[PDB]
Amino acid sequence: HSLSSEALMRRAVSLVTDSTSTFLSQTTYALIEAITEYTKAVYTLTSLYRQYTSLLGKMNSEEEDEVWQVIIGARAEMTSKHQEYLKLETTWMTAVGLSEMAAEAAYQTGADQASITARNHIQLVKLQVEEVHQLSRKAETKLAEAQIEELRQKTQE
Amino acid sequence: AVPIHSLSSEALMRRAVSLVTDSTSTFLSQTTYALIEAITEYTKAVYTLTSLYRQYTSLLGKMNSEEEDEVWQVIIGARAEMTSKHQEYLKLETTWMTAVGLSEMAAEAAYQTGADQASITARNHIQLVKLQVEEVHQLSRKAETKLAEAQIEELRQKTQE
Amino acid sequence: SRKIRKQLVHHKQQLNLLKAKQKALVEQMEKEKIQSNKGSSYKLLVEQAKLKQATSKHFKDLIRLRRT
Amino acid sequence: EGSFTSLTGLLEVEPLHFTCVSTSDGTRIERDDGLALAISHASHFLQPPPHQSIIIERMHSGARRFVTLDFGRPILLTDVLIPTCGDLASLSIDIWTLGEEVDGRRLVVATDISTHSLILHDLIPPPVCRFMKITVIGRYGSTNARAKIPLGFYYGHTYILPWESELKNQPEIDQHLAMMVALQEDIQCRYNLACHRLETLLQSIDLPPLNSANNAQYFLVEEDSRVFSAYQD
Amino acid sequence: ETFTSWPHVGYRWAQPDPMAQAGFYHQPASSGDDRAMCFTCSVCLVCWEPTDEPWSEHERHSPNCPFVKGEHTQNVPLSVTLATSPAQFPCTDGTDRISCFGSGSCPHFLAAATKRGKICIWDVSKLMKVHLKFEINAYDPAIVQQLILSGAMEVSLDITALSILQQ
Amino acid sequence: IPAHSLAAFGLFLRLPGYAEVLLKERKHAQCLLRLVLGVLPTLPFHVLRSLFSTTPLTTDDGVLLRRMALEIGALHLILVCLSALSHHSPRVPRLEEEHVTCLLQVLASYINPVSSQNSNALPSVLLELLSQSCLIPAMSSYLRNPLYRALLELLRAIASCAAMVPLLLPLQTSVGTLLAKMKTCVDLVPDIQKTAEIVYAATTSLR
Ligand SMILES: [Zn+2]
Repeated sequence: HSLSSEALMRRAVSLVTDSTSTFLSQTTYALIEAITEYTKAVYTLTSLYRQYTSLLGKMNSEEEDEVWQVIIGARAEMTSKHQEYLKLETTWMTAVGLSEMAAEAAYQTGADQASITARNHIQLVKLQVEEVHQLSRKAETKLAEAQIEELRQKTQE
Repeated sequence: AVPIHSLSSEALMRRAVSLVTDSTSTFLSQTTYALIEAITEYTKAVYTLTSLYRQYTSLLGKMNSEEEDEVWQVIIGARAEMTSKHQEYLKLETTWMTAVGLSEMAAEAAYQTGADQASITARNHIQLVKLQVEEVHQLSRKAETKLAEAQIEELRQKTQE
Repeated sequence: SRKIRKQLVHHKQQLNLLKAKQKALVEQMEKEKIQSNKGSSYKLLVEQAKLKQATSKHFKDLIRLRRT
Repeated sequence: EGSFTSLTGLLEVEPLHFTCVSTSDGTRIERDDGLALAISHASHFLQPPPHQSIIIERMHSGARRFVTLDFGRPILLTDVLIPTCGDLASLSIDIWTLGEEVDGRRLVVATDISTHSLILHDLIPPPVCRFMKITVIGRYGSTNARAKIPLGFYYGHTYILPWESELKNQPEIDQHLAMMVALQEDIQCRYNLACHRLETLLQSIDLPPLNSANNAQYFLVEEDSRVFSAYQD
Repeated sequence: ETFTSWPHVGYRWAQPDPMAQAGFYHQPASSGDDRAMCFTCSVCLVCWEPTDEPWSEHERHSPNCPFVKGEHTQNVPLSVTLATSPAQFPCTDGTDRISCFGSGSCPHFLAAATKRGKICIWDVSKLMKVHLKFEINAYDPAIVQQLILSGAMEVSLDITALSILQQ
Repeated sequence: IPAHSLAAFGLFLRLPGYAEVLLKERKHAQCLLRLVLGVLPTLPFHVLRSLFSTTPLTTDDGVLLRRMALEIGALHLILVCLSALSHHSPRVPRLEEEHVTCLLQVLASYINPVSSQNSNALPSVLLELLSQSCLIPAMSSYLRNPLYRALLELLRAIASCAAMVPLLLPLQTSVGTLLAKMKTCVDLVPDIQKTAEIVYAATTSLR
């Protein structure tokens, strides 16, 4: 069974089309997870800002200082979440390019089935990532609205 | 005596990228093999055609029309074999280009995840396979140059007779 | 003969390199097993299966090369 | 710098050389970077060994390590000094002459290594020993990163006197005194010739009109290094 | 009691009793393993050494242990059980009266003989346990020849004094 | 720098005419003297080798120097130095390699100065003392294995003087036959062959 050279590529490229699809799956999941965690944190800070707004003028200086310090610590938590967010989105972009050009390699080998499977996986991860991007952006917009209401009531009082 | 779990996302990166910097390295050297295999068999066909041109050229003027026709058909068949194998070779090298880029930007991913060791291993492997591929390339061009010299000397003696 | 030898060495060089991948695969099965992150284990079992197919195909090539 | 008065009277106690005989798991010791023959050997006996240190491979909260050191002979120990090691919790030091459980006795269990160096000056009465036992324990929450732990310099009397012998094959005092006197005379000739060459070296310095501003300007040349070496000798 | 399968009984400090005193038990992942876990904090340790002091190892690997801190835990010392040990009957039935008892040059064991010939010797130095439980047979050939030298045969024996002798 | 060469140098400079050949190289002699007061280890024997070579047995100076060497015991010192360097005990009735080579060269120059009435020019006291030293077992052990050329020079030197020929006989494989087989195994070549033939001729003449 002296294998030709074409069957070696047709079998070989399936390795990377499954492996960069594995990287694309783990980056996509972890990015979705980090987005969801950051979205939950943003919703929590949004709730804190609304509660702080609703409590304005009903607390003394010490309680205002305590709630402000909690908000500052939550801001630092957002900064760390945003840093891991940017690194995760960077690695997911790198994985997207990895699986795209890997499936291109599968196309040029004639092993089109592994290529199309990788392709469908790229579109699936792109839609899932963009979906949870939209959810994160909605949470950020709600946080901005809560902050604007907080500033308006603080200035009003 | 000595001592004998919500994993963060960065460990998941180091794990996920370690899955790929090795398997792209796998398919990297598998491309390096298949490409070398074509560069070897096509070189075998080229050297076969070079030898055919050497015996045909040395025997020029000593054969009849039928013998010249059979030798020329063998030469044509060897030309078609080397041409078709070279056409496969071009697509093999076209694929090893992509495998190189796959391992390079996989090592970029590994550097992006903190798994520097997988990145350096992948890159050093890219340079190693690049050296091996360029070596067999230079062997292929050497045999092509030898074939070109044999064709020009065949044409020269054929013109002389 | 030299070429066939080269790919024999290459398959031996990659089969242990995927055996280590199986080891890391089992490690990651264990690590995400304790924390019930439901959607993780599905894609991790897909990871296990894909690497199993890569493992089996390399063994079949390991056999077929020695045939030649 | 005020605390530097902790070690006094260091002239009367000679430096002692060190030999590494035992170490522990994940721990190592490194060096930080015929009358004439007997005189040279005796002079080399009275020399300070270069700086050496312990490097630990694996540190944890409570990293327990054990080392043994030998001087090669029962020698009086009179002064100790452990340099500051801010990454360790505590140490203990025990010494013996013949056996760990034969004549081993505890000397110090010091838990103040991280903040200040260990100083214990003018050991009274001066014990004699040849083997030394060290037990150290790492600080809690220790970062697992390599660091140096210098041993410091240890001083005592290698040659023992009859009354120092009676606490716990000694050559007679007269011949030992004679050969150290010979070493003193030889070092006197060497000191005179070396200092004399230093004098000729400093006399080999061309002196322009005195502008000490230029003298300070010379700080910011091979001459400085050679005068430094000559002064060192 | 958990340290029955301890492979390091011959060690100096890794003896079953001092490391049980520190509040640890043998729970090895495999037979012959020296793995042990604490009954209060459950810190796990392996690859023990003959120089490993129980209190020192427990304090170093678990300074937060209430046992290490001296704080009141649920520990039950053996002395409490010893001072409240319910009297063990010399026989399983618990009906035969005790004719005699005592000890000799080896009082680590306590012997109690009944009127029916059943004698139980306890290991009263250690935890209360049955060490020897037996019955004296009066038809012993040594006893038979001793009685023959005194002058169907009927022989009855009653123990009036007990003593345990050792070198 | 081994101490034995420096210690032997102090005795070596006692011989008249030692300083005359010592002062040929001023820098190394000054450095050696500086090391004495408080390449270098080769010189204490290299100067002696030069002095032995320059002073032949055909003149009274060479034989007087050799008998003073016997009288003061320099040969016993060099033999025990060779014994310590080669880990070989006497027949009781990388620096080390270069040291052994220089010592063998000194011995060769002492026996035959020209190699670098001559039979009775060396007294048989040297013969009986050299019958007790470590030269024969050490040379035998080294035969079974720069230095090789020095050893061949030592062989032609030890065979040149008649009074010194009898120590070539083993106390039962002859040295000439052993040298012939190792020479054939090795086959620099012409010198080895010529010295082997000379040694064989000397052994046959003695026998
Ligand atoms: Zn505990």
